[PDB]
Amino acid sequence: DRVRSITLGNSTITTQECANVVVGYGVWPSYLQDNEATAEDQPTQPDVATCRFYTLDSIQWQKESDGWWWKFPEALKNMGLFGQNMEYHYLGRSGYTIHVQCNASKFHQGCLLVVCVPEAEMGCSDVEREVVAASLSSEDTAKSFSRTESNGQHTVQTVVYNAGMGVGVGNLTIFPHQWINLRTNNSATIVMPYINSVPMDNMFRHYNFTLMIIPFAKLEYTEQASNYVPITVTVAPMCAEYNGLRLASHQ
Amino acid sequence: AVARVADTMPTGPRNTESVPALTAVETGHTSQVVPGDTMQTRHVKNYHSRTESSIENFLCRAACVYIATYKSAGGTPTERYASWRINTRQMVQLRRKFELFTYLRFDMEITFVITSTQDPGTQLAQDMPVLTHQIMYIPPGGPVPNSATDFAWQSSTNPSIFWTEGCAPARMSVPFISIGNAYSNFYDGWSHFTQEGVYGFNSLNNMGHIYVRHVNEQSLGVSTSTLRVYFKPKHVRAWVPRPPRLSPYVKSSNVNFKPTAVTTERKDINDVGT
Amino acid sequence: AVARVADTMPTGPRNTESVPALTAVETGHTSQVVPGDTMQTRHVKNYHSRTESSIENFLCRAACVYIATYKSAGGTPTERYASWRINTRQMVQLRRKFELFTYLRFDMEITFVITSTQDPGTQLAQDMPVLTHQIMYIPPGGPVPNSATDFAWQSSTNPSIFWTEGCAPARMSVPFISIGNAYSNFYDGWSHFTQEGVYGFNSLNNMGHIYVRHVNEQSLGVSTSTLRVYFKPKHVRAWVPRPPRLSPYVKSSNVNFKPTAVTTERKDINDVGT
Amino acid sequence: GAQVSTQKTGAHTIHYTNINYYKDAASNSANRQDFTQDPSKFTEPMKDVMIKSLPAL
Amino acid sequence: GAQVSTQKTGAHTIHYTNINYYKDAASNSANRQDFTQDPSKFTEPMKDVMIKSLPAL
Amino acid sequence: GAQVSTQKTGAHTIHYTNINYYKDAASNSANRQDFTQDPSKFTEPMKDVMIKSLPAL
Amino acid sequence: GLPTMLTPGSNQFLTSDDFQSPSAMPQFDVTPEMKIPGEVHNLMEIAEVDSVVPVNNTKENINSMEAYRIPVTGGDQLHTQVFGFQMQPGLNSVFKRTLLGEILNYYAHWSGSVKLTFVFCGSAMATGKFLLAYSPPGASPPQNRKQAMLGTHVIWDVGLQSSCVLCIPWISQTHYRLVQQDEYTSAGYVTCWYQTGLIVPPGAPPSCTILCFASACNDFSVRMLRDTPFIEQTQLLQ
Amino acid sequence: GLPTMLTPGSNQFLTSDDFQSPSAMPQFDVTPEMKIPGEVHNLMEIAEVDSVVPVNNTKENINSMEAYRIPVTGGDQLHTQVFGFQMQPGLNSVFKRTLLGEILNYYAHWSGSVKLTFVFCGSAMATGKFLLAYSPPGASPPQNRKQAMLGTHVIWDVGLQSSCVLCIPWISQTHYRLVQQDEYTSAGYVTCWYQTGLIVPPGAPPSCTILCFASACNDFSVRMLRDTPFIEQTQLLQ
Amino acid sequence: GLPTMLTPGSNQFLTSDDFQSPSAMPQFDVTPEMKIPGEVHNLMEIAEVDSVVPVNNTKE
Ligand SMILES: CCCCCCCCCCCCC/C=C/[C@H](O)[C@H](N)CO
Ligand SMILES: CCCCCCCCCCCCC/C=C/[C@H](O)[C@H](N)CO
Repeated sequence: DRVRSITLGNSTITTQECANVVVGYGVWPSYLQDNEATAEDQPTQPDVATCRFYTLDSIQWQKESDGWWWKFPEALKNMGLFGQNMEYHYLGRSGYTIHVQCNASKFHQGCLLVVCVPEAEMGCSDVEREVVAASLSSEDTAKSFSRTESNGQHTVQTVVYNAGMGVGVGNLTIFPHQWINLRTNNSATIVMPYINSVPMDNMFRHYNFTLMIIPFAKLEYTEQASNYVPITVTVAPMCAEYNGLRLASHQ
Repeated sequence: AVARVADTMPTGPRNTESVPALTAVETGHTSQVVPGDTMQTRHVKNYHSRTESSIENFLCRAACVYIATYKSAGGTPTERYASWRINTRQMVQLRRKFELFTYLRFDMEITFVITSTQDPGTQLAQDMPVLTHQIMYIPPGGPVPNSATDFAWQSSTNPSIFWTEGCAPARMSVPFISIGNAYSNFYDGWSHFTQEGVYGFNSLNNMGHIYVRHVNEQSLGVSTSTLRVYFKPKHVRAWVPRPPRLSPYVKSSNVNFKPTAVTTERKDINDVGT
Repeated sequence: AVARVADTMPTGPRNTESVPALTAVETGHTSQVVPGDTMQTRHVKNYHSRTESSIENFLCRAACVYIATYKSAGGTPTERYASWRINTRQMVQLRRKFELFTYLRFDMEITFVITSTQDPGTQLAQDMPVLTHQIMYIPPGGPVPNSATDFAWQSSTNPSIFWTEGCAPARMSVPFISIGNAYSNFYDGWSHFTQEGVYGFNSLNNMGHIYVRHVNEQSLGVSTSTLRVYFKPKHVRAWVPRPPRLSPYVKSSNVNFKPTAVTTERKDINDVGT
Repeated sequence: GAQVSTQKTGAHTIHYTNINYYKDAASNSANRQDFTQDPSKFTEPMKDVMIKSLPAL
Repeated sequence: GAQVSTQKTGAHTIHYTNINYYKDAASNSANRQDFTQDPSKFTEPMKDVMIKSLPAL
Repeated sequence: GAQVSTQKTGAHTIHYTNINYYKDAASNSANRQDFTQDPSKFTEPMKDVMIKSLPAL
Repeated sequence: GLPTMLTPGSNQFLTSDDFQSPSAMPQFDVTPEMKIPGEVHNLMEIAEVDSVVPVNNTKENINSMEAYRIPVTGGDQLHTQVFGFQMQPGLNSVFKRTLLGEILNYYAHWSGSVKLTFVFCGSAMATGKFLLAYSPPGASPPQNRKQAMLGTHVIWDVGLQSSCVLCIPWISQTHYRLVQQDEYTSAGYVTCWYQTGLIVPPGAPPSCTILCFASACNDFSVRMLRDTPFIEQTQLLQ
Repeated sequence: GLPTMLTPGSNQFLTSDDFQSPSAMPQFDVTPEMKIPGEVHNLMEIAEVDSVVPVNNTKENINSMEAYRIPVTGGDQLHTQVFGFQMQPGLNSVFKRTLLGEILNYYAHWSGSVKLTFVFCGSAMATGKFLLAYSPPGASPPQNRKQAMLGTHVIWDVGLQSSCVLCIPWISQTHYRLVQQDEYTSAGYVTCWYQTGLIVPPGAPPSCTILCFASACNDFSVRMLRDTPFIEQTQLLQ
Repeated sequence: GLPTMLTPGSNQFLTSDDFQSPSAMPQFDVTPEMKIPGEVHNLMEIAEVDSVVPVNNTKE
């Protein structure tokens, strides 16, 4: 069916033209068991105050646009009380729910690829050098891809067909993905569990997964139609818990 | 049997409302359409299997990971032994096979292939006994030997193997020796909590070093030797498969690249020839 | 017991209408006449057997299939390694034994006999360690090494065997690796559907290559080596037996010949002497 | 100690013997005959089970 | 694992032991003691069974 | 003679075989799987058993 | 002691043997396995995933995003082909760099049936019908829709369901085909032709875009591992 | 570990051993066996097949079809032999290149009884009778039909059934004979003489043709494999 | 005798193997074990003992 509703915390999300819900690699986000845990102290578990939908900034799908990416959970640094527990606790563990919505018309056309890339290590633009943190993820805005080659000395290689990683951009469909076809679809929701090699990790020096939105089939329309087609991203943490409470840093 | 492939059940003509070919990729779903939905097929008993395509049969083949040379000369004591910070990034044929998966957990056999020669110049040997090599593994933080004939070559706790030339290659087994629960091939993050330092997997690689030397002075001439290390991962579990790499590697500590074309060119979009 | 031969049952005189000697070859039939039909025989218990004449006892003997030489010199990097597109047509003694049958399906053991020597000239070695050889099998389509000390000698997926000189010869087993269901020794047909291209069995031979090299530089002199490959087919089933060949072979990819006489001459048709 | 297992043969004396000599589990031979698979996690990673013959949307 | 089979001796302690060490059927030794035969396919490839004592035509 | 013992594996065909070939007890392999301990002789070498929750003095 | 005899093949290093070896660090305590999601048990679970096929790889389109897109247009139509390529999933400019063809280059032999899924990424008011044909390699490639209708073909009506799976059967005389193919183990051609054509209302974009996907069925198999001819190096990476 | 002791014969390469070896490509999946007709289980199923014997191999007849044909003629007759050759099925100019003698040259010893079948390829109105004799090697070869009637002989009446099998018995003092024979293991001679002669009606061809066949019985055996001295080479074939 | 095959890793000296070896002096009579107090079974019985920490290690 095409109508869904996802209620988390004090916030709901209603859609009327939905494809389905892709759920990670099969499993649902849950809490850390006693069989796998290694932190000795008691973990905190804020149910409603942390696990709720946060709406990020809006971008503009232009006719010459090529792609964007957000790195998580760094994109929700100043989003409510989820970002306040990250500063006070040394450890964190959470799953997510990534709702991406872009409605245009019956007369517009286009396509998007919404992947969630775990451990998306990204390559620099000047080889024999290294990126900096200010070039990987902005504070709330989207870092975009470039159609041509990136010339910078400390930026990500933001070419689009190599996906910023050195791999084929068509082969990104292994990861949990949907497609926003403006002919059939309106929104794309992806539920990602906690994917890491360690049971918990500090969510300041480790981007857990990267959300990429890439238009494979570009946007065209007619001059009678609208000329502003925005994309909005709404991400909710799910089953979040923390350890290691100390002073806030930073700040 | 195990683990065979599915058979094609026989099919006749049809006129149905249940069309299986028409689907929707927008849900992020790969279709389960077998050939019996779009054409008439016959009952064949497919006896093929996928034993050669499992994870354990794909990775349990030894590959070279380093090539190290060392002398037996006098002077320049850095050439009298070789060093290796343990990596799986220096030789590309095993680096690309590992980097189809994000995480990996396995045991390993490590085979050392040492092959020597006689160095040229005046005052050659003309009668030499066999050579013997000591291949010491230093876990992270141990005493590093500054040269050959050092106190750190005693190795009361470091595992060392002694090997005379002419016999079978040396081989031992190593368990899953990581700190975490999987060898992270990719690490999207930093080393310091202030988002500064070393971006990438090079901060997670803390496995130790490998040192190899001649335990014999000789006293007449020089003989170089070439240690080649071979890695065979066994008892392998793997998680989160990645796309295979497209651009060629540049560095042994980075995923840095230069942007390459997606495929090789062809003449036309409809180029069924020739 | 198994698999013995038939005994001759005893026979007396006879005067019958049932003549077994008179037959008709026009039906394409080889007669079943034992000696007891044309003469008086005695009861002997024949204890002979045909164990030495089976298919498995006839073909399970190793035969040489190639002789390849390679150097350890400087310059001309094609001589620093050897190549072989895998055939059973280059050495005649195994080619003729296979070509008594049209089809063949078997497993195999492959033994490598490497024998070196010292090349002449000035600046000889006078003290050399043992040599070690890498014998890489490349399945059809893989990366071909352009020379020794190449990236393709890593062999993370190609099976390679390393062998020091002085030990037993290297030996491994290989299953029935064909695409079809039998190694076709003969192929009366073409490669393209327009009846053009390569007529014969050379289009069906897609088994890969074999590359052999020295893994050691030496650094003083040259030492040539001679790889001899040996093939022993085991677990053999064979179909459609052919007449043995008469004219000598010319090419390794053809059944082309020059017309030879059917036998050797003799003096007269009635030449019972001497 | 004699763990008699079956060899690898193609479907149209097939048993072998194996002893563990060393005291460590990492010393063993490779687990070359574990042929499980579950491709539904990447082919069908949905919340609702999708039928082929029924329409998707 | 101990497949005790008989040796080769001529008709006028004859048993041997054999273990399969490796996990592949192509790794085994040769099947040197399979002595079946059926020469009727080439000697008598007829549609009708021909008797020796009865005349052919 | 076949002393079948268990290998070393981590808790989330694990047995090995061992024969003693020589006639001396010093010829054997190492006793690497004897994991007893008694740390009370150095941690609590007291005449009176001390309770944690009860005060010492 | 016991009298043995060393067979040929002793003291050699075969890279793909299954032998036991003494452990370097004995009685080592390994960290416990945690349930990481996404476990790969077989490589055919990756090749069974659809991935976008660069069928428009005519330079200059391989250094852009236009390699993955198929142009379709308006008037009149149907004396033109949509696309066309050989069926060679391991050795082709089209789809050897896809997810199916990357794992195929690690092996020498392949078998089974290949799926091709086609998404129509035009507007929601655009109609259309196409013919998706596959031809066995016995004869010449087709040049029009009269020669392409005789092979295995489906007809795709673009509507509320915007995808159609053309499932290429496994028709050959051998049980396996080579990955690096030749004139012997050729598989044929895959063509696409206009059935009726695009009819758009006024105010709609006249031209659209089709995307191509490729994956394996449940009877796909690979055999005979080898190294890929895809990545190279000259010296050791520092 | 276990104390062993290496016997003589270690680290050698015997070409005809039966040893196990580690597989190069493990867990390989082999194509299933299909029922191909004509399976050879034993090499004696090929040597039991009749094949035409070049008994007329007097040069110049070996570079033509005339080696396989035996001339018989009209008047008067019977003071002439039809043919004659030694019994040496592995080493003879006559029948070492036949189907029986080609497999015999792969072995050193042979035993058993040999068949000789004779087809009369004259006209259907021609009569005739022949004497097909075989002689043990104790004495001189026969020179006429009075010396050739004492050995093993059959009399062949040419009629509606146009073949006769002269079955040479196995008479020797040893259980086996050499293939490359000598004066010790000689087997004797095979001769053919006119019993009555050819009588043809007027209007018929006066001369005819006999063909000779040779195969093995069901008590034939070979032993001691060796290489054939039949094919040679100088260098590797390119 | 018995046909064997030497695997890789033969005639090497791994310092941490567990192999049997023939005794140099056979049938040796060892002195009996007396109950010496303070037996160490594990190295963690030593690390579980408190010891004074030089936290004021500023030279001088
Ligand atoms: C002289 C005795 C030498 C003993 C040999 C042991 C040294 C090797 C130990 C490290 C090997 C463990 C496997 C390492 C794999 C890579 O580090 C991971 N893929 C990266 O995390
Ligand atoms: C360095 C490791 C070398 C591994 C050795 C394996 C290479 C040999 C594989 C091919 C041998 C299979 C048997 C081939 C037989 C002939 O090709 C057929 N009679 C012709 O169809």
